[PDB]
Amino acid sequence: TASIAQARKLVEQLKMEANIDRIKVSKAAADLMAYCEAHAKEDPLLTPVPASENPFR
Amino acid sequence: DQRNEEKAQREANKKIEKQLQKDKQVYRATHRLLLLGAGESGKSTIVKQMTGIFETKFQVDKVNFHMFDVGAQRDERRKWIQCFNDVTAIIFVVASSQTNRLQEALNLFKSIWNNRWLRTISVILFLNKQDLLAEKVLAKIEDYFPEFARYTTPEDATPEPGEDPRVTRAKYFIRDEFLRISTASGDGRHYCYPHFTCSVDTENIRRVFNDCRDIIQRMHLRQYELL
Amino acid sequence: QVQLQESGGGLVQPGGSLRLSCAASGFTFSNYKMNWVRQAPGKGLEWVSDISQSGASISYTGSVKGRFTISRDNAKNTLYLQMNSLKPEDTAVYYCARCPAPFTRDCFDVTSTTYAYRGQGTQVTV
Amino acid sequence: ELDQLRQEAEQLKNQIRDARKACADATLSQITNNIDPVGRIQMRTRRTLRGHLAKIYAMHWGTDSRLLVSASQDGKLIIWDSYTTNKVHAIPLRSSWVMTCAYAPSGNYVACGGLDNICSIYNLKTREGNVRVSRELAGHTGYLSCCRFLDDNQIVTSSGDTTCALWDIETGQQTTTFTGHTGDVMSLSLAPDTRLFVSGACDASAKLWDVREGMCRQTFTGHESDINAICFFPNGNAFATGSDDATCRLFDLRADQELMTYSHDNIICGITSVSFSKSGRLLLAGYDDFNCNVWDALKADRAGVLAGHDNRVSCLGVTDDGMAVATGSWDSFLKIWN
Amino acid sequence: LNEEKKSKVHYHVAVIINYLGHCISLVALLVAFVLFLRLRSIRCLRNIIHWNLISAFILRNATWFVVQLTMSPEVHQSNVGWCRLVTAAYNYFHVTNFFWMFGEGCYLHTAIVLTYSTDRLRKWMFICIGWGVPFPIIVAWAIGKLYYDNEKCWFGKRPGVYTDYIYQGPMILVLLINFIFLFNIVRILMTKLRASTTSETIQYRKAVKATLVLLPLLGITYMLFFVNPGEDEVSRVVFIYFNSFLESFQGFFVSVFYCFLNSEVRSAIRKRWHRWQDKHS
Amino acid sequence: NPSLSIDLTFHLLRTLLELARTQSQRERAEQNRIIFDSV
Ligand SMILES: CC(C)CCC[C@@H](C)[C@H]1CC[C@H]2[C@@H]3CC=C4C[C@@H](O)CC[C@]4(C)[C@H]3CC[C@]12C
Ligand SMILES: CC(C)CCC[C@@H](C)[C@H]1CC[C@H]2[C@@H]3CC=C4C[C@@H](O)CC[C@]4(C)[C@H]3CC[C@]12C
Ligand SMILES: CC(C)CCC[C@@H](C)[C@H]1CC[C@H]2[C@@H]3CC=C4C[C@@H](O)CC[C@]4(C)[C@H]3CC[C@]12C
Ligand SMILES: CC(C)CCC[C@@H](C)[C@H]1CC[C@H]2[C@@H]3CC=C4C[C@@H](O)CC[C@]4(C)[C@H]3CC[C@]12C
Ligand SMILES: CC(C)CCC[C@@H](C)[C@H]1CC[C@H]2[C@@H]3CC=C4C[C@@H](O)CC[C@]4(C)[C@H]3CC[C@]12C
Ligand SMILES: CCCCCCCCCCCCCCCC(=O)O
Ligand SMILES: CCCCCCCCCCCCCCCC(=O)O
Ligand SMILES: CCCCCCCCCCCCCCCC(=O)O
Ligand SMILES: CCCCCCCCCCCCCCCC(=O)O
Ligand SMILES: CCCCCCCCCCCCCCCC(=O)O
Ligand SMILES: CCCCCCCCCCCCCCCC(=O)O
Ligand SMILES: CCCCCCCCCCCCCCCC(=O)O
Repeated sequence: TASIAQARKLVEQLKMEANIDRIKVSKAAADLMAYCEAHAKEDPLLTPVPASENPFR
Repeated sequence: DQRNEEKAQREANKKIEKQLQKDKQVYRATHRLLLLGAGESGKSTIVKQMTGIFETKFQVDKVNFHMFDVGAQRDERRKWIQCFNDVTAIIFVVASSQTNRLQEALNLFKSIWNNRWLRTISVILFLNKQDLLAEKVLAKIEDYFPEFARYTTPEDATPEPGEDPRVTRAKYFIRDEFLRISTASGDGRHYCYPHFTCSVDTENIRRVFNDCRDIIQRMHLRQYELL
Repeated sequence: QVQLQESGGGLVQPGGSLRLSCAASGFTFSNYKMNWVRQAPGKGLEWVSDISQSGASISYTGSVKGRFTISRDNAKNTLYLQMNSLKPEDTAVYYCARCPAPFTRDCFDVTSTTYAYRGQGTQVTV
Repeated sequence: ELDQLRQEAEQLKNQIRDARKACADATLSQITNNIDPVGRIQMRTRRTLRGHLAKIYAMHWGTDSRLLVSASQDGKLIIWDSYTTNKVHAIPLRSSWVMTCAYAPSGNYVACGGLDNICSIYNLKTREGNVRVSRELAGHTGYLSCCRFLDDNQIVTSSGDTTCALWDIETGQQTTTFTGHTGDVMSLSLAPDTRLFVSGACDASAKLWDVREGMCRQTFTGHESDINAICFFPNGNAFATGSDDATCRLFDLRADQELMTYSHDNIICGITSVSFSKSGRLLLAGYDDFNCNVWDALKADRAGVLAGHDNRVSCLGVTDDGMAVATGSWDSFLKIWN
Repeated sequence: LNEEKKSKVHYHVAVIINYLGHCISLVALLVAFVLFLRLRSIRCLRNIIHWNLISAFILRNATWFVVQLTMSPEVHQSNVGWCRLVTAAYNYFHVTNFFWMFGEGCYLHTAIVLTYSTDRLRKWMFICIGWGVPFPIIVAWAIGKLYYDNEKCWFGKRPGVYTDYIYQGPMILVLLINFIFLFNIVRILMTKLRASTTSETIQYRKAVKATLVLLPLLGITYMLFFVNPGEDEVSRVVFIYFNSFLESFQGFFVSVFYCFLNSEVRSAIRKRWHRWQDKHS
Repeated sequence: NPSLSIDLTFHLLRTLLELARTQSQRERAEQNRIIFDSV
């Protein structure tokens, strides 16, 4: 009679996680695509940097 | 302006390099060991003869040994046992004997011996409770193992005098049960050293000293590609 | 989601046979070495048997040697355990457990108190 | 009393699974066919930091993108300079086994922890010229696995007793605790706005905890083995987890399910550390086959191979401006790939 | 006045052997030198002692080529200064090679026998016993040849003069030490093999393999046929061919066995080959 | 006249130089015999 409190906490956690509004997959995928495409200019690992702007050479 | 800061960083780097060279000369002299075992093994008498972790500093013949004992941890061993990959020896102490303890000890030694990252570290075996084996053989080792009756005494080792044949028969049976899974997939990179100890015995430190000497000698023979 | 479901049990006569089934869902079945582990009432957990990935290396405890048969079906995705010639000492809660790492031989935390990669188990009373 | 609660939990899990199947419109690999691929990524080892003796187990970059900490298991915590390869500091540790380290966002305090169950916080305000133990936090019953700073006053720690904690550095007491896992919490990743944080455990589950409220929000179970590392996307709406079954998985916070699965037939080694780039196109994964892989996050194609280490790569870090990638393995060598 | 010998047809052929293997010794040794310039993760003390030994073999072979190119009877008649310079440099590099084989033997004996005393050794002691200790020996030999016997470019042998032994005295003594330690090592090797091998055939084969690998490193190939008996017979031909083959191929055998057949060096070459294949592909 | 394996290089040099000396001695004796036969 010790795991009954853990079972009640798991039931309450599933009841707290059950009442949510899940956003669609395509809209979040398009949002991540727009975020990855907008910041493509300031990524020094994607685009190779020259010897002047790179402080490690 | 930058020249003074660069000279200050070079002087600080020289001081830190001297301190790290001295710490390297201290660090490569001390030998570190991992003491591991079950709850009913009897490691308390072992640490009394010779927090999360327990520190033990000692020396034999001016050779520093630092023993690390695992304390207030959980039973989940699959994540922190990878941290002990550069130790020289895992002193694995179990007691010969409620639930079955020897099968759990064999499964733990099988999981340590067959680990991916524990293929280089040698295990020094210790069988602690021999007097309990001598007392429990008079009035339970034949119940958990059906091959105990169909087992012959090994003649290649010298037993101690003044003992019952069943006691030494069970001793070498437990030894062969560890050496069956020990000499299965060893392949010469790491070895096991079985031993027999009692409660009041001060000869264990010399055994650990000689076994660690054998481990370092086999490592130096491995680096020269001689052995 | 990793889920292991046990089936079989019930109060039977001593000396009879029984067959336990373990259904796995949520992972690749052919990569993990699997175990059967029992827990007696009033005592701790104790390891019973294991079968490897391919099914060649099959090992048992000495108290259950020659009386248990552990097999697995990779295509049918299940784990069977045939238990003939039982004893009244074998009344326990049985679990089919999965080793946490694939493509390896070591299994550290199978016989532990709080291990999450095992099912709810089944009651066998003899 | 247990059978009815377990059947109710199974019915609630079935409702969650049916809702996740109903909200699944289309996959990402079907809609990323028109995306231009990245191509070959050539990263060379610019700097090589060799000052450690035992294995380097963790590291963390600074906010100014210049200094970085590195903890080893010999009893050393060295603060390196990445530009001029000089050792700025070298702190000797009380306990020689240290599994995690952290650097303050202001740059004043450095935390560390390990098998001693004590989070030691050092101060880099050398009034006397030498660093000293500024604080010690001891309230966990398991090994300290990861620790991160929210600010100069609070610190989020994760331990091996299935609990996370929020500590106050000034007082020395737990502000809030987090008890929802059944396995060892291996790592955590703070949000860029420092509101929520994820934590992955050894039960193949990552939970989204709130700092201010102190309770779990969402749970993600998509792996088959122990989740060893986790990292946030740069915007704060998705994350990526690396596990021991040689598969990486990119989950989304809004869709409440996985978006991408990174796997290969030749890779049979578990992941140790994951980290995105500054933009979020490349995903760095450090496996156990002595090299790291640079995956494309949008097309699930392995773009680059970073092979310069000899032993197991344990820690991997990307700076805030995305200029370089610091990888530390068990051969006591830090390497600055760029 | 003088009569020619029948061994002349052998002698030049033996010189051809000295022109063969020494050349391919460079084709080992310099290449091995490049390995110790590339692999920086193998910087333990053992590889430093082996790299210094390879450098000593390179300097000895280069000075040997200088010796074999700049000698003529016209230079042998009149005592010129640079002839004495080349002779003293060759003797210095030869004594340096023997003291570095002594350093190899001392490090191996202090690694196997005195196991707990291995950290007492430092790099500067081996450097000062390898490159330092030959300097007073060669200076004392130069003074003894300047004051006692100063004819025929300091290598002409006159009966009743024992000034050459002042550079050959410690060397064979060093070689004596390079015998004795090895014997103890073989004993310790048996103490491993009997523990680790259940078959008599395997352990003897591994002991013979370890002995035949360890013999060119410590330089005990010179002690195999060391002193001629003195009678003018066919034993001189065996002396010349045996010692010429061993002295020509010693550095080649040491370089190949301790560099190319090592497991860590082969693993590093395989890693770098995979890195170059991934770069080129 | 004892020799050693370590001093093999200078031993071969002394034998080759003595062989070159006696070869030049035989050549000069042949030239002197040509002079004696001519004059
Ligand atoms: C000129 C005749 C004798 C042929 C010479 C072949 C030489 C040029 C070739 C053959 C073997 C080659 C070596 C093979 C392996 C390595 C290890 C690498 O990390 C550095 C280059 C290095 C050392 C190569 C250098 C070039 C090399 C030495
Ligand atoms: C470290 C050792 C190898 C240094 C040896 C010095 C050598 C390389 C130098 C020093 C003096 C030089 C000699 C100087 C004069 C002559 C006369 C000339 O008609 C032939 C070359 C010759 C004989 C030179 C050959 C090279 C030489 C012998
Ligand atoms: C220090 C080690 C390398 C030995 C060095 C030996 C050489 C370089 C030195 C030592 C003694 C020196 C000799 C000392 C005396 C004379 C007499 C003089 O009228 C001609 C030069 C000559 C012959 C010198 C030539 C160079 C010499 C032979
Ligand atoms: C005899 C004449 C012709 C040539 C003499 C060459 C001498 C002067 C040169 C050649 C090789 C050199 C050594 C090469 C390497 C080292 C290791 C270094 O850490 C200390 C200096 C030291 C020990 C050098 C000392 C000087 C040295 C011995
Ligand atoms: C095998 C390795 C060590 C190379 C050794 C070469 C040895 C075995 C060979 C090469 C040249 C050979 C010699 C050639 C000529 C003669 C003259 C003859 O009247 C007696 C045998 C003798 C003296 C031979 C003995 C064996 C010999 C010395
Ligand atoms: C790869 C091998 C190289 C070394 C081989 C050396 C063998 C030389 C043998 C020469 C034999 C000459 C016999 C001449 C007989 C005579 O006229 O006296
Ligand atoms: C043909 C080339 C001859 C070279 C002669 C000089 C050899 C120099 C050897 C330098 C030894 C340095 C040892 C320390 C190495 C290190 O760990 O940094
Ligand atoms: C470190 C010392 C280096 C010595 C370099 C060589 C110097 C001595 C050379 C002596 C040459 C003698 C030549 C004949 C003398 C003469 O008549 O000029
Ligand atoms: C470790 C010391 C080794 C040195 C050995 C010393 C013995 C040298 C023998 C030759 C010395 C010079 C003799 C010149 C000839 C003479 O006797 O007059
Ligand atoms: C102590 C170091 C030993 C080194 C060995 C070197 C051997 C030197 C031998 C010198 C012999 C001198 C005998 C001269 C007899 C005579 O006058 O004819
Ligand atoms: C440590 C030094 C030991 C010295 C041992 C020298 C032994 C010399 C033996 C010479 C034997 C010569 C036999 C020639 C036979 C033949 O004519 O072919
Ligand atoms: C028969 C004599 C041949 C002599 C050749 C001398 C030069 C040998 C070079 C060998 C290089 C080996 C490099 C590593 C090879 C590998 O295992 O991948």
